[PDB]
Amino acid sequence: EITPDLWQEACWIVISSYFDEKGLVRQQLDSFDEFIQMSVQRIVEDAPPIDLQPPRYLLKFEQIYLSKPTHWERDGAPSPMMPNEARLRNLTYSAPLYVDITKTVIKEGEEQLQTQHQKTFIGKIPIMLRSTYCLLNGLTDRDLCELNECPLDPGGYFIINGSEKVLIAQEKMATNTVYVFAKKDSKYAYTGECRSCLENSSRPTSTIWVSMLARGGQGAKKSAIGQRIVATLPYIKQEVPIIIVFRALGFVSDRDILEHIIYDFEDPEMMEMVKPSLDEAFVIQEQNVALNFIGSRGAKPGVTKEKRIKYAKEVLQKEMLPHVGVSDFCETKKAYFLGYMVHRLLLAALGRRELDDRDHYGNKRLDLAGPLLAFLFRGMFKNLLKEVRIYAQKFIDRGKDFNLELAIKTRIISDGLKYSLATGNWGDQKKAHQARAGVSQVLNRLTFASTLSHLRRLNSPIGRDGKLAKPRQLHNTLWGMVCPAETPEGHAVGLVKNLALMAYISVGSQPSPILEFLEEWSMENLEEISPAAIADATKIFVNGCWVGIHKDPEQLMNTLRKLRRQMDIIVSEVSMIRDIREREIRIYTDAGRICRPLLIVEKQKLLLKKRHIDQLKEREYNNYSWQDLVASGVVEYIDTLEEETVMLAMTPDDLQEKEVAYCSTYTHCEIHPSMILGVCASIIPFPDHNQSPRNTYQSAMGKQAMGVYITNFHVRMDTLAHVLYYPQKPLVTTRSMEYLRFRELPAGINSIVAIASYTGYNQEDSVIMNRSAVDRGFFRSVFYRSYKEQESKKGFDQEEVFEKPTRETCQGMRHAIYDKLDDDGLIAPGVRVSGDDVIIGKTVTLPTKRDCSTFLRTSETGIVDQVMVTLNQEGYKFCKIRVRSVRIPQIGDKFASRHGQKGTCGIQYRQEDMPFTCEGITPDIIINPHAIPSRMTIGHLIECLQGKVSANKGEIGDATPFNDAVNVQKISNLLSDYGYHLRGNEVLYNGFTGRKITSQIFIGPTYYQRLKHMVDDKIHSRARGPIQILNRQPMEGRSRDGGLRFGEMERDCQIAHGAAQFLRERLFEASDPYQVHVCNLCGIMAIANTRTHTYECRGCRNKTQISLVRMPYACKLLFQELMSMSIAPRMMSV
Amino acid sequence: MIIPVRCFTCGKIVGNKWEAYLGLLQAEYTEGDALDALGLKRYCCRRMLLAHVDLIEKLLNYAPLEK
Amino acid sequence: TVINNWLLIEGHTIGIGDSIADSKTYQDIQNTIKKAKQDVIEVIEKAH
Amino acid sequence: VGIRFCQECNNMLYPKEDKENRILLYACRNCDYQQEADNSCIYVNKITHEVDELTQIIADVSQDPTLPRTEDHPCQKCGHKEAVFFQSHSARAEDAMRLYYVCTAPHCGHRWTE
Amino acid sequence: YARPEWMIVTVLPVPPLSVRPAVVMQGSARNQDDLTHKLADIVKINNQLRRNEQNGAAAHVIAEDVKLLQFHVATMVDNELPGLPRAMQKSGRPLK
DNA sequence: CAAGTACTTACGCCTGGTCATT
RNA sequence: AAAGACCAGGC
Ligand SMILES: [Zn+2]
Ligand SMILES: [Zn+2]
Ligand SMILES: [Zn+2]
Ligand SMILES: [Zn+2]
Repeated sequence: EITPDLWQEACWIVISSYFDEKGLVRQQLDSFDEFIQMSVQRIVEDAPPIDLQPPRYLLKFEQIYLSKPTHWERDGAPSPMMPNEARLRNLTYSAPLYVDITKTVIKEGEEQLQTQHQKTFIGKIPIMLRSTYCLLNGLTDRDLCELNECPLDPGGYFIINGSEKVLIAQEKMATNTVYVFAKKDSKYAYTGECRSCLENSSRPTSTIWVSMLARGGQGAKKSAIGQRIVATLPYIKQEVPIIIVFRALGFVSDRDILEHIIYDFEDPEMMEMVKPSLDEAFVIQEQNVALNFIGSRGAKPGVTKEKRIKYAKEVLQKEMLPHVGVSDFCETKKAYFLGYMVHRLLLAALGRRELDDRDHYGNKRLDLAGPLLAFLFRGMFKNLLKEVRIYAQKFIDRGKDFNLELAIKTRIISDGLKYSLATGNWGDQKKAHQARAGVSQVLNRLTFASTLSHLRRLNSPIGRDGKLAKPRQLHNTLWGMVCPAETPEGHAVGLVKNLALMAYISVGSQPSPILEFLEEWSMENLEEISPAAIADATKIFVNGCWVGIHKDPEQLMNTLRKLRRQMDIIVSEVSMIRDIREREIRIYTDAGRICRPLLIVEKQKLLLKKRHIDQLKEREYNNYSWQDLVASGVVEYIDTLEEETVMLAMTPDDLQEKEVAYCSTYTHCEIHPSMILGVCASIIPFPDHNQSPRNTYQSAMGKQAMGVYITNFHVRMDTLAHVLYYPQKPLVTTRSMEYLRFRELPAGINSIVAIASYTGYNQEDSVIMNRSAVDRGFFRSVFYRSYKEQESKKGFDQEEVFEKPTRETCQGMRHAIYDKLDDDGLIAPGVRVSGDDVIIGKTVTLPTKRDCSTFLRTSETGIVDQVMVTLNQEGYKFCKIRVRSVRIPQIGDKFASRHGQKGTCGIQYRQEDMPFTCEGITPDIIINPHAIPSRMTIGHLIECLQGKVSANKGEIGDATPFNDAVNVQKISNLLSDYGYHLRGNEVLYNGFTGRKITSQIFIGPTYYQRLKHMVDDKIHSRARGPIQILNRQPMEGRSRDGGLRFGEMERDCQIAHGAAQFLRERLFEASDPYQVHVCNLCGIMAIANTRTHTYECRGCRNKTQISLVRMPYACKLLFQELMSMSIAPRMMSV
Repeated sequence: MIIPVRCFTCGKIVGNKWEAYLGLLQAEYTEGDALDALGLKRYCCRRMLLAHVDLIEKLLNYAPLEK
Repeated sequence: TVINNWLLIEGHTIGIGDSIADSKTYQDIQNTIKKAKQDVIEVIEKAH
Repeated sequence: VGIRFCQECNNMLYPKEDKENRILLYACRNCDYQQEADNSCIYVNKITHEVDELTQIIADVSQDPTLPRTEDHPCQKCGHKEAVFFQSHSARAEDAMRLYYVCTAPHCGHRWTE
Repeated sequence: YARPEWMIVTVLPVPPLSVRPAVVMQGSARNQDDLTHKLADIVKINNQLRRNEQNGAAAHVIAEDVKLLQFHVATMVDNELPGLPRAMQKSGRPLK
């Protein structure tokens, strides 16, 4: 009834069930669906009603209605909007939002009239692709292909103005928790901070600090090891001693304050630690005087006592710790939580608690598209209400009437969401600089693996310029949640991370059932318990708010786990943690937690019996899925901070069984340890043998590999579309690749790689590519480039039009050839367009005409594939032209293995020149033997061995990381069984001379992938081209015919050479040369009319003593810019 | 995407051996036996048929530009 | 030039055969690692 | 050593001298409460902090799955073989590596160091 | 070379067109440089102040005109100024 | 004459796409 | 088309 020695198929059966039900882009879709179904409604309803005044007006928004996406044309007729139409026409895949409004007008006539404005349109929310609201939801593959969408396309991206935008999950410190940190040299020794948000209902966060004021005293009060706890409240300019804060809540007696702070007075150490804080506040002894003490230190002290007291009470109740409560009588709960913070602080001060780890991932929450679009939507709805209230108020002074449809500006919601998703700056347009940037990037569609990696990405908001190493290091808590390998090199290393395969981000659940169950199933609330009984009882936290105490904690955890396993009161994404050593229990239903599914271990055996695998093997025509497996109490989601109280077995067959015992209390087991690796790192064959940096380099390189990025590339007119000719699925595969759909959309091809030093053209990292293979279609690719042009009417008589310019009708012209354009100004497909040739004929009627047609990029020489005409959003004519250029692999192109072995094609020998085996297998790619040994990439070698054994045998070998049944010796024996050397070597013959090579070369079929970096997209030459308008120096860039930069390090190098003349040529003659006339009496440049030869210097009436100075135009601009700052840089030549 | 005629490493035609490969695999044989029955002795040729992905079937599911 | 054109005759490689040792050396390496583990276990026990 | 509270206002009692009687009196400052004292020790500054860790340890840590357990060391009270052992896990651990054992089975809760 | 009284800006040197380019927009419009816009603001506030001084003003409108003019001169010279609002273009973007 | 504060600086080069404003 | 910002990437 168990799974021994059959485990390898069982774990992969359950993993396949997971990825069949959940999918790879589930976090995005679920976050957005929760946003639309729940967050939008909650935000609109929770917004305060509009109250206007004299008659009274009340406006209330009741319920939302998000329709499916539609496109309102010029005529205004609704029409369903397929996503491909959004991409092609540069539209926005958005769906309108209607809200029912009730307007109650009170005219003081004892009869108020209620008018209902039904289904009021207020904006258009962009709809995530393949969300529950997309028109692509629930459609079969045939239906999607009828809609020209690729069934493999994950979804999870919005479409804004035609582009595809992916919302990156943004990290944030976990709110509603107490974290005790220690600053390095601050005036505070230990600081407990709590970021408090009222169930994300309102406000971003209103944090609270409780610090301990170092060791240095305040003159005559601190004479011990460091004391005087102080509290930094929100909206208070300076710090407030904590005892004053406690007394401000109505707890006058120091015994009551201590009871809230210290839970057992039988521990004198904590009392000795808190006594000087009491001594500080001995002076203040009443509630009102304490509130005044707080208030007088606020943003602006009140003139009178009453105003100061009211402001202090408002700060204490509303903003200081709002998650515990914001409704009046909640002062006792706030006192208990503030005492908890001080108690954590005192624990850290005495040393009984570890200071909370900074980068501990249980302290981090990921905002997916749900919370982020909620954060923007709350602001935009606040703005819509503000504008409607402004309109009503300015219309009610007249006292005539008021209309909601006129008053509501739909542009607010529509354009705010559109801008935030498009530009990436998260917030209002007016506050772009203060806004977060880098969220909502463009979904890169070079390779399928790149699309998946972009849809599953996490972004630490910390600035990339930080020099501190700690926030970039791989924390231990990332195990199974974030790929240990995938992280971009450069200054964004460790801060842009990618999800592990099994990671799921909690979507959110309202914690009403958990509170109800706890109240019904024993538990004592903080109001109805004597403070002396709290020392020996556990503290139950739900979403961080302290809900009460419990006497029998073990039974509570057992019962709660039972409920979560059977999924009745507790949903599967809710985490429950029992901090045993600290007598705490934390239950989290908060959205943003990162969890992974782990098998449940009871006693010393899995709950995953043979029946479950039996029903999953019959997954079809049995309606057994992952959700049935989870609902049967077999698998359980474990988030990062419950993983601390979980003892995990890596594999069952080796750890559960009795041996010399290491741990006999396992609580969960891992499905397969290969799910720690993320999407782009799971393509690595035998990754456990490589050096880890090589795995990171491959993770970076796989997104840059080349292949069929989506099966409907024919319909999508996208810029920079590389499509490989003959992709091949790897012969040394990893099982994870079955779920990334890498077999269906391969990016690469298997090459008979020889690790040999043939002619020295493979030295350093370069490779020698067989010219004959590249001749027969090896690694050949197509480079589709799309050009978009838009007719427009800008001025009154200023009109753009697509029409072929005649030789003499347009004043502005270029030396290009216009003969390829048809009557419509658009080249028909099939026309072989070379560089500088005109693509889309276009001209503007000047107030006769001025050409604005689109040329090609330099040195492309492509052939037109597809030319499309439509109407854009504004109804003008819109053209998109795609040119394909077959890019045969030449000797500048870049090729990379699946192990970080990268290199340019050094030279392309022909087949006869290539070395050959006794059979006739000449290597397609020869890589350098020197690449391997230092960087210790061994997945490459074992992958060549496994490729040879697999190609001979006929199956596709398994390269799953931790398999323990695929050793090198096993592969070697299987290879020797086929007539080859066990180590993969082969006796090779020199193609030039015919002789055997005295050293046997290691030849094997290795999966090599072509990269987007091609030399024809990197080669630039400059000789007297264009200049900038301002600097009069060569432009910036390859596209602008610009010039290479002679930076400061170059001039330092030249000075070291002692090369004055070459330095002068580079920084004077090669760049901007200029001549100015300078007066001799004053160094200020002089007016110089050269044709009249009348050189005059106003300011001294000088006309004869003038000298010509050759200086760079940059120096002339520097001098004039100084002169506009009143500095006079006189250039005296005497 | 479509079956590469003329195996890259050596040159033997493996462009007519894909439909036969599919039929042979569908009927009885293991992949190695099907490759042998097609006379692909050299493992470079076997890497063509064995590791190919017939994306042209996915491409053909889409409607044409013109009927 | 001359050394590369001789290397055309001689040749150079890298492969699995160069990263595998004799079974005796695998045994010696495993025994050394296990002896080190037993030493570190003894040191942990001594510190405890 | 600890803090003694007043009986009327429950605010802290500060030490004082009774000049006429020559005796240590804990006097209140929120009110006029005065109490005879018996400890004769206002302040204690244990800088060496030679604190035994057994008082802090809570017996519920016995039912922690993640902690290791030995059958070699039995409990001194009930003789139960299994015992969950762990290091200090707190301050002063940078120069202390002694193990602390908590006995298993419900209701024993014995704890000792070896 | 430098007297103290010269340091107080009594005449503001308007930089020539080269320092502040006027890019031609398709032969139809002309987009101005950031210094040109700041100079436009300086000219507006200076003309308003000169007109108010001619009229008589109210000795506090003169104060706000002088404050605005001094701000514009300084922000043309230095926009990084702490404790002062950063100059913005027509949209929200700090001036160079 | 100390204690307080604010200011300035933080690799080089290169490639592409996107967007708002002109 | 222009310089400004951002993003991704290469060494
Ligand atoms: Zn002069
Ligand atoms: Zn072949
Ligand atoms: Zn008293
Ligand atoms: Zn015991």
